[PDB]
Amino acid sequence: NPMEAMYPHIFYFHFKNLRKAYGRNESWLCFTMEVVKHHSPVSWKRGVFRNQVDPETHCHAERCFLSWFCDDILSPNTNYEVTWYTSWSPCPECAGEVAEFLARHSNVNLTIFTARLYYFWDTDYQEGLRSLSQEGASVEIMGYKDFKYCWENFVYNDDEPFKPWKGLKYNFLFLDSKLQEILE
Amino acid sequence: NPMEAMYPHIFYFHFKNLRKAYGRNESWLCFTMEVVKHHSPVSWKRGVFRNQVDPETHCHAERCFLSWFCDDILSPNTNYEVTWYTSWSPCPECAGEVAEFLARHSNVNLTIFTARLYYFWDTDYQEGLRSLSQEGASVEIMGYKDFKYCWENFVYNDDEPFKPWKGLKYNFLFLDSKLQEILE
Amino acid sequence: NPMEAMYPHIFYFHFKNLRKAYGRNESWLCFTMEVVKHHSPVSWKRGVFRNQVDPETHCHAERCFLSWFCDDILSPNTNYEVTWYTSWSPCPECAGEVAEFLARHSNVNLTIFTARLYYFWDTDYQEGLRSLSQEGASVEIMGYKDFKYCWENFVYNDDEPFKPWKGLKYNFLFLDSKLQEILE
Amino acid sequence: NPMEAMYPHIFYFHFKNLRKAYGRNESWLCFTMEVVKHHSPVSWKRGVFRNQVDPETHCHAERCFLSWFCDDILSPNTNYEVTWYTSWSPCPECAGEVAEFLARHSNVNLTIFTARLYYFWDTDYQEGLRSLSQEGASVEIMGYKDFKYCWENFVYNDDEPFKPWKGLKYNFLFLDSKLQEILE
Amino acid sequence: NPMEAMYPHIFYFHFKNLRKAYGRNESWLCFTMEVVKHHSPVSWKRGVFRNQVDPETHCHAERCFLSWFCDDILSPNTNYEVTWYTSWSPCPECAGEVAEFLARHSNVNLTIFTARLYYFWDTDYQEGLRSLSQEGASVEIMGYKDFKYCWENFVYNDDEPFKPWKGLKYNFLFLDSKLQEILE
Amino acid sequence: NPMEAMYPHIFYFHFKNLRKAYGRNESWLCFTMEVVKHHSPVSWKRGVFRNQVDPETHCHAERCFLSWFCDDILSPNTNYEVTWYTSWSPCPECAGEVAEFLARHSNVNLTIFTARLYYFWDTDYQEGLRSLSQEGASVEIMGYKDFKYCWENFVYNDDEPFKPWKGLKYNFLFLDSKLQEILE
Amino acid sequence: NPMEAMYPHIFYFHFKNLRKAYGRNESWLCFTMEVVKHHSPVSWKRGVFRNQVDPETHCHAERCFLSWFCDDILSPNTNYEVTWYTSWSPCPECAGEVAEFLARHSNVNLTIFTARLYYFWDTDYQEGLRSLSQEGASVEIMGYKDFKYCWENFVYNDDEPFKPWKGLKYNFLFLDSKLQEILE
Amino acid sequence: NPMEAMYPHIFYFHFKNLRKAYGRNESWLCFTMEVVKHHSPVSWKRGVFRNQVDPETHCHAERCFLSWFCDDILSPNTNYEVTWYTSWSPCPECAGEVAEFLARHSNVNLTIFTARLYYFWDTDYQEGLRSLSQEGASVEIMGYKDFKYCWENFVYNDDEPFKPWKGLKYNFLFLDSKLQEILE
DNA sequence: TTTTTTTTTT
DNA sequence: TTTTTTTTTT
Ligand SMILES: [Zn+2]
Ligand SMILES: [Zn+2]
Ligand SMILES: [Zn+2]
Ligand SMILES: [Zn+2]
Repeated sequence: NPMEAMYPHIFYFHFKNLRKAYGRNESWLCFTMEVVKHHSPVSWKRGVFRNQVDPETHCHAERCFLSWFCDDILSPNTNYEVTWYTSWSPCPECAGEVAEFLARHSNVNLTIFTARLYYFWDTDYQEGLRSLSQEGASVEIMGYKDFKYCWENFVYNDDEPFKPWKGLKYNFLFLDSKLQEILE
Repeated sequence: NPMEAMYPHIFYFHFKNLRKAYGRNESWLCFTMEVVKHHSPVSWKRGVFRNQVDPETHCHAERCFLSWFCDDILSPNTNYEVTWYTSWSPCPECAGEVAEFLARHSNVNLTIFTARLYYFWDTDYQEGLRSLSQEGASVEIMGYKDFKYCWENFVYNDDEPFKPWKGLKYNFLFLDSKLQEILE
Repeated sequence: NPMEAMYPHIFYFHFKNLRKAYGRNESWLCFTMEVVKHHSPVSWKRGVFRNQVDPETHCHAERCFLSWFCDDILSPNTNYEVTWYTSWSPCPECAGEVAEFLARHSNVNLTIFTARLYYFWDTDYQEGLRSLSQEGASVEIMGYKDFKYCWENFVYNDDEPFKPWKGLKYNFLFLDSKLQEILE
Repeated sequence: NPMEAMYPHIFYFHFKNLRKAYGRNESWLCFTMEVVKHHSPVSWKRGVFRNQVDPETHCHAERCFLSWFCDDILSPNTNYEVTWYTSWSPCPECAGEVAEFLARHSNVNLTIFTARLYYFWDTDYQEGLRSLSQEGASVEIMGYKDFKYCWENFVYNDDEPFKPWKGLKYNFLFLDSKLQEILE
Repeated sequence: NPMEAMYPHIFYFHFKNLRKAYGRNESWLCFTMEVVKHHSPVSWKRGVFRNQVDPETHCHAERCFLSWFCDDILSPNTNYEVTWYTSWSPCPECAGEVAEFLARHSNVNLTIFTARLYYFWDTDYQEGLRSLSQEGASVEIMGYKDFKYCWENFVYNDDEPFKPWKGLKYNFLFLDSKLQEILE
Repeated sequence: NPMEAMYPHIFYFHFKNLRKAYGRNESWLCFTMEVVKHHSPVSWKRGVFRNQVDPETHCHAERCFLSWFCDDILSPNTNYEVTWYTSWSPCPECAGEVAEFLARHSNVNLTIFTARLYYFWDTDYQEGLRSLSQEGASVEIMGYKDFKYCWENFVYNDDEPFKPWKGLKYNFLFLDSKLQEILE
Repeated sequence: NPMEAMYPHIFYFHFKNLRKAYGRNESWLCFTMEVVKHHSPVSWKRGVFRNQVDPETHCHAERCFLSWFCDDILSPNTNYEVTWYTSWSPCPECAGEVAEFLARHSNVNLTIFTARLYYFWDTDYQEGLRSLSQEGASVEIMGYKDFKYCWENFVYNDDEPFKPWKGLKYNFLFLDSKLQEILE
Repeated sequence: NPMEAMYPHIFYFHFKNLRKAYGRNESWLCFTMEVVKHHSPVSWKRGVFRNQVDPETHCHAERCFLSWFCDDILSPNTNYEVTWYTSWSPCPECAGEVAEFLARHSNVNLTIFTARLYYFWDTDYQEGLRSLSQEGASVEIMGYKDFKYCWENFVYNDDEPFKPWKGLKYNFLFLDSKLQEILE
């Protein structure tokens, strides 16, 4: 960890936007970096993060990524532009913590695509999610478009084409509508 | 270790006999024993073995079966009918590590059925994979008939039809001829 | 430098206004001048500029045009009508490096038409790209009409129809709105 | 150099198997590495090599790759399995030189796919090509299958699907037949 | 006649608002009544009507509803809230046959929602379909909202989600404008 | 009747080769004629036949078609070449009766494709089916190929592409194998 | 004649919307009828008409169809709804003559799709084309959509998919724009 | 009649050896003669024959060649090497009409190569097509090699490569076996 | 995939 | 793409 590829099921079992469908007690994060040292080349970085369960360093993926990014990368005076493809979305208290990283780290920009939502009625979630988009970080909901790109590059697809499910395009509409309301 | 079966999704993945199958950082060993103490009912011994990548004993799944069958089982003066179903062909130091085993334990007869072959161009694999079928064992490629077997006895198929995958017979044949070239 | 035109294949590539357009490690600047010494025929000045990544002068294509137009051309007391067609939006230190130029050389009027925008989230780009159209210049996104122009005057099209590409108008619009957001 | 992606035309202008069609005075090589340190992880390496023209270090791609592989990589006691997708095939005297690298470097295995052939009547070519397959290195001719995989991974495709030409499947047949005769 | 509901498969078929929809040799009429005798509980009356093509009474589904509502129901001095859901727009001799009905039975208020329009170019349809909404009725095209209604109250949906079909809203809109052109 | 098109479900509910899957108490026949009057043009004829249930003229489709073909068509001295796409195959005693029509009617040739089989152990069926192929009439089993052509031309498809099911390609294999044995 | 299918080339040589591209001295018409006898079934009729060159009965397809429709069909009191897919459009004096047929024949409605235009500057053409749409007959320009349906049903396609050309989608735009101006 | 060659588009159409090839209401006969008067230079005679469907002589292309070769050519006491290339297999009354010809004109040797077979189930075709190759002629199916020949000698290919079509060899083989079954 | 394309249709 | 599928057809 961080591993660079989800096994075909790990993707389906944890990336299906099935709201009231109980079956996800963890969260996965897929990303793509973008290093830009003012007057120097531009390199890429991609991978996958899972929630930890060992003695220490719990982190719900979102956090686990911030750790990896701080003491490992985070180059002085250089810019960054990361993209996320989270599954069990920034948790009620995570979304807020992430929005405060982009705070004391202006050299980094972020774009977040998510499959589900830790409920759209929870206060903490409305807080951290609204405050996240206030710090300049576009938060959208994975549609058929995003699930394809996410399956083709972060899954040991064995060269198999993405196969959509019943409800995808719907739950997108419903998840997007209920987000565009909280993200007003 | 020794667990009794593999979940459905786990099987179809680590057992797909592909050439480009990238993502299998572990080999799986399945088996059916057949104990004949001569003066009792013919008993058996099923099971499955995931490999190892932890602190103690970094056994390549094949190495862990010998340790389990050496002291827990193996009754002096009793013929054994062992049948494997390895996903990842026997590794270099393992192909010989088993040939030396089969050598001393004459009462043990073996016949292996692999799904994929580990770098068939290499010598060290051909050395072991050769002297191995030269002992009394028999190395063979899993065809449709064999895979079917596993989906019935070594997986929690939940009473479900096999359903192969494009290029099973094709990959099978090519793998067989590439083996029969070496195995001589 | 200053070459007169781009080969067909070279144009369609470095000029495709895409969002994910990865592979453009150089910016291209096209232009049409219009010299009016007031008491003579209205002359012009065409051309194209590839950037630099060699030993001497690491000018970002935009920096090399100022050096070429500073001493070789530019006749004191003569209005200039400059029109660019940059593939890669003006870089941070260049957006301002040109605003300070346009400042002193009042007789020089400019209007830029970019194909793609260089990290619009960043501040340093918005600083320059703002004070630039605040000088007397005008930054704008290349639409279908503009691209067409180039394929006629800055490329060895060999007498051939334009033929856009999927997502030209779409990418165009989104890029325009993202610019009009900053440009204020 | 070695760069990691060919611009769309560089691919078409140099990878089209148009025998008597004069228009290729250079050669390109696309590859994929495969590091295997006995009991350690397995990393990948991909890129592109072009013929040099600078003062020294000429090399026709084939050679340029051997240089890069020697003093840079080539890890002691570790194995390697490279694959090539050459354009202007191993030159009359290169094919032979490559076959002699695989000689004093048994830890490395090779597979070569090519678009055209430096003529199939040239002695030196029959020598080096026959001697190349003698050192254990399968040399085949790119078909529609190979050109697709080669275009989708080594070309700034801008996410565009491979588009085949008139003669591809034919010249394959003719190039493969005239190779299976020399590679008897 | 009057049956209470349509099987799932039957609905999606005879109700697909298509332009080329060929194969509907029968019209279906669905309805919800709302009886208000003023001095009693507000009751209702559901139902569905298949047309006719048998020996006696060749009523076009619409003609059969009037016969059923004329003597079996219709209590003098009681307001009626009728709502139809015809698949096939009211036929020529039917559009007027209903306008003359609505005329005399003033206590009857109606509002129709059709799925498809029967040859809108013809006059005889426009004559009826005009004087019909000029009586107190109201002819309208079934949009997504209305179709949904039916899949809930007039079909044995077996507790299942609606799931429209490509070109529902598209065909809907075009049909609406083609109606609003006539209906004037 | 004979109608010229099956409603989408009538096709699925009656053309699915689900052996022990009880749910087909009737039979449907889809066909294509071919008139050839020695030295005259060549016209076509297509349609669909369902089993009758009225007072008289029962016939299980197979028969209903022979009736229609006798007193209606069957032109003297002219040839015919019909093709069938039957669902609930020639019944134990029908297959035989059909084989005896081709007897006293040599001017007619036949080709039969079927979805299921009225069991392959029934004597009468082995009789009539073996005797049917003896009279020159190729009897095969609908595969994915046949179901597509059969769905695209004999079903009010509303311009929708054929959508295959779970078991199709399998039951074909099993039905074809068990037929090639009886049709020895 | 009227034949019911164009040979693959006859379609390409005469249905390509290549304005100034000289190579069409004749005209072809593809159609689909629609009989509707008030309270009777609804039958279809399709075919192809070519310009005559024999001694008499010249007619430029458009006319040849009116002849066939008059003394042959044209049933009293019954309605009709025809559709055209003309190639060398209603000639300057034909378009007008067609518009006057729809005059003394109100029971017939028409929809015309065309590939090219007998020039959009010719008076007679502006007359007959404007007067044609005045008599209630929608005249549009074949796009990719129309050419597909037209190729799949009126051409001996040998089961081959429609293959579009260079300029189709463009000339449509240009032909549609220059028509929406005259059809104001 | 006798014309020297077929236009490109005409060939590929009437010569496509398909099973469902519907649309060929005419047969084409190609041929190469080889006159040997024994005491002169070996001359030849090329040509092509379209069938007939006009007032006088309704010859089926094959019947018209006999009339042309009976009086215009055919010099008593001179061996003839005739080779046909019929698109449509010899018709019933023609297969025998030629067998009776070959019978009397012994000095005439023939060998036919057909593209498609006319209703091979029929008897009258087998009668002729049998006694025909029993005379000294030889009926055979056009494979890839033969078709190629025609595209070189009987068509205005305008110096262009053959380019077969999907299912040429496949249809070829099946047609050959179906012929070899009869031809016995 | 629960309702509609983004410039010149290999 | 110059002639033919490799196990259970979202
Ligand atoms: Zn720089
Ligand atoms: Zn190890
Ligand atoms: Zn005739
Ligand atoms: Zn009626």
